[PDB]
Amino acid sequence: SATANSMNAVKDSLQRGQSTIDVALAAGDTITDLLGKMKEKALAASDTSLNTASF
Amino acid sequence: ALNSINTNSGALIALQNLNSTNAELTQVQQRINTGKKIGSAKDNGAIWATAKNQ
Amino acid sequence: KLQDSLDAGVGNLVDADLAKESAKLQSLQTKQQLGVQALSIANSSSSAILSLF
Repeated sequence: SATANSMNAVKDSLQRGQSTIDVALAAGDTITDLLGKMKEKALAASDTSLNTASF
Repeated sequence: ALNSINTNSGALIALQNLNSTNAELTQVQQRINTGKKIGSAKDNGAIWATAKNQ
Repeated sequence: KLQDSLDAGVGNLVDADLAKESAKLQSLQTKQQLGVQALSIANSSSSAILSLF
């Protein structure tokens, strides 16, 4: 019975881990969007027909 | 919890997804109204500035 | 999103699972009725001795 009761703490820990990963995935959506925009910036800047102000 | 009456985590996620759809709809309305995909410095600052100077 | 995950985490920590409590409630009500019946049986032990006198 004591062994069965201690599984409540195990469940609490696993749910805490799922919450931590949820916050990391929410940050990762922001980071992958930012990286796609930065790739578009570097791709546009590699063109040599731009003037200095656009670069 | 799994059968909770105090917390509806599924409703929170559904609210987030509805907010995403509403933000996309607001963006498309701005494009239809101005006729511009880059209508302000908030859309794309570098291309907006280049177009202003040109 | 962070506020929603903190609120869902509080719910994981403290909320009851009411579908499980419904089973516990029914079995406990039956147990209470049986306990009243068992106490009623124990109360009657003295009356058996009256027959001998």
